[PDB]
Amino acid sequence: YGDVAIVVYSGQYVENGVKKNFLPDNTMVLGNTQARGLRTYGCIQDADA
Amino acid sequence: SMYTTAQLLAANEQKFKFDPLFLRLFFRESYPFTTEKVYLSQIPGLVN
Repeated sequence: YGDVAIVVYSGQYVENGVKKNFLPDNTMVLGNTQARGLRTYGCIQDADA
Repeated sequence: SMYTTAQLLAANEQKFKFDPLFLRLFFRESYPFTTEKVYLSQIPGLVN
């Protein structure tokens, strides 16, 4: 759309008995495709490891 | 003891339209079974 890519996301995560939606009813996110996001993993707290 | 004449020119056969699309498109595999009953099974795939 001009110089802005458009993507439609309809995801489903199921909790309790029924499945829900990721995004709210009708929202829109203005963001960059080169954004920086960090995947951080903590320390395990069990004896065996 | 009749003297009149007759002639047959054309004799059509009218037929009704019939085309199996639901059976042709979807039901493609046939499995004849020699037993008394058939088991069909499903398993859910939802996770908390």
